[PDB]
Amino acid sequence: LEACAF
Amino acid sequence: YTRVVWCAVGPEEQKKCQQWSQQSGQNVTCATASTTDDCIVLVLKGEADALNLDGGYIYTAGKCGLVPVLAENRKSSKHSSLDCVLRPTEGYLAVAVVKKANEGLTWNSLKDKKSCHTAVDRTAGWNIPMGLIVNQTGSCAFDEFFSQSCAPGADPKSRLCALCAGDDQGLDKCVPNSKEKYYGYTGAFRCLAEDVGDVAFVKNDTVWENTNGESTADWAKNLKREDFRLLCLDGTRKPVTEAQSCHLAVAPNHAVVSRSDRAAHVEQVLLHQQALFGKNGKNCPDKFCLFKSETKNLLFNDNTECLAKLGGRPTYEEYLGTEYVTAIANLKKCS
Ligand SMILES: *[C@@H]1O[C@H](CO)[C@@H](O[C@@H]2O[C@H](CO)[C@@H](O)[C@H](O)[C@H]2NC(C)=O)[C@H](O)[C@H]1NC(C)=O
Ligand SMILES: *[C@@H]1O[C@H](CO)[C@@H](O[C@@H]2O[C@H](CO)[C@@H](O)[C@H](O)[C@H]2NC(C)=O)[C@H](O)[C@H]1NC(C)=O
Ligand SMILES: *[C@@H]1O[C@H](CO)[C@@H](O)[C@H](O)[C@H]1NC(C)=O
Ligand SMILES: N[C@H](CCC[C@H](N)C(=O)O)C(=O)O
Ligand SMILES: [Fe+3]
Ligand SMILES: [Zn+2]
Ligand SMILES: [Zn+2]
Repeated sequence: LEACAF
Repeated sequence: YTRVVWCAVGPEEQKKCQQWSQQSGQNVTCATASTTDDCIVLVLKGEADALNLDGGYIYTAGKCGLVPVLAENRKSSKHSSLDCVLRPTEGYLAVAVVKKANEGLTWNSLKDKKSCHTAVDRTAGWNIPMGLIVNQTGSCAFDEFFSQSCAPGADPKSRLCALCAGDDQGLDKCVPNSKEKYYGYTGAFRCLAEDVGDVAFVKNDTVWENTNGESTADWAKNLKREDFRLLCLDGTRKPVTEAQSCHLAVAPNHAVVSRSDRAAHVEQVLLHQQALFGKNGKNCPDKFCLFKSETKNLLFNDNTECLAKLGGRPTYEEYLGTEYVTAIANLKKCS
C-alpha cells in the first residue's frame, strides 16, 4: 500500500 | 511520428539494441543503464520510453506510475485459431529445480543449502520462493536461510552474492545484468547445472530450453533433462515433465512498460517492429530477429512468439493480479 521506490 | 527510445540493461543488451536501432532506420533508438531499476528511472525521467520487464520489476515500475503496454506471448500449449497478437497470455510456471543426484533434497530441506536466483526482485527467481519461505519460516531473515546464494542485485559482500561469478574477468560479481555469469533464467539454471548451487529458482521453460540439445551453448550442450528434478510444495520431487503439478506459482508474463503518455505510441511502434523482426517477421532471419539472442534472453525472452495486446487496458495491478501483488507487498515488508 505504499509509494514509488525512487 | 517520434522515435521510441528503448532501455537496454547492460552492455550485451545495448549491443542488441544498437543492431535493432540500425535495422529499424532509427525508428527505435537506445538508452542503456547498468540495472533494470536504473532503466525504470530513465523511463520515469523521460530519458527512455520503454523496456520489457519481469513482473517483479513491473511492480516497481507500476508503483512509480509506469503502465503495461504489450505482453510476451510464447507458443501456446493448446491450438488456437487467434493471431499471436490477440491470443490471451498464459503465464509461466515458477519452479524450484535440483539435480536428481542430490537425493535427499526436497522443499522441506532447503534450509542451509546453496541457491541460485535469477535476480532479487524478479518473480520466479525471488518474489515467489522467498515470499513462500518468509511465510513458512515466519521470519523476515531470508538473507540467512540459504548458506550461500547467487541472487544478483544483493550486497556483493553478503552470503546472497557469494556464489555469483561476475564476468570473464571476475568484475561485476552479482550485478543484476547479463554480464554476471549466473544472471537471469539461464544464468541461475547454469549455477545449478555446474553444481555451484543446490537449487535454482527459474521457470519451467528454462529447464527444457537448456537441456537435451535445445541449447548448443558450451555449459548446456551436454545436459540431460532426466538429471533434474522439480521440488513440489508438498515435499515431493518430480521429473521436469510434471511442472503443471509441481510448481511454486504461475507468474504473469514479462511485459513492456512505459509512461502512460507514451504507451500508445510505444504500442504502435512495437506492433510494426515485430511485423518486421518478430518470429516469422518479414526481415527475420535475413536481417534481424528481435526475439533471438543466442539463448541469452536479451531485451525479450528468446521463447517469445510475439508481443500481444492486453485485454481491458489493465493497470499494473490488474496485469500482475491481486494475489501476486499482495504477495510482493507482504514480502517487501521485510525490507
Ligand atoms: C515446460 O516448458 C517447455 C518448454 O517451453 C514446454 O514444452 C514446449 O511446449 C511447446 C508448446 O506445447 C511445444 O510445442 C514445444 O516443443 C515444447 N518444447 C520443448 C523444448 O520440449 C512444456 O510444455 C512446459 N510444461 C508445462 C507444464 O507448461
Ligand atoms: C505470504 O503470506 C501472506 C499473509 O498470509 C499472504 O497474503 C495473503 O494472500 C491471500 C491470497 O491472495 C489473501 O487473500 C490475503 O488477503 C493476504 N494476506 C495479507 C495479510 O496480506 C501471501 O499470499 C503469502 N505469500 C505467498 C508468496 O504465498
Ligand atoms: C519507420 O517508421 C515510419 C513511420 O511509421 C514508417 O513509415 C517506416 O516504415 C518505419 N521503418 C522501419 C524500418 O521500422
Ligand atoms: N502456488 C499456486 C498459486 C500461488 C500464486 C501466488 N503465490 C502468487 O503470488 O502469484 C500455484 O501453484 O499455482
Ligand atoms: Fe520472470
Ligand atoms: Zn498452480
Ligand atoms: Zn481495469
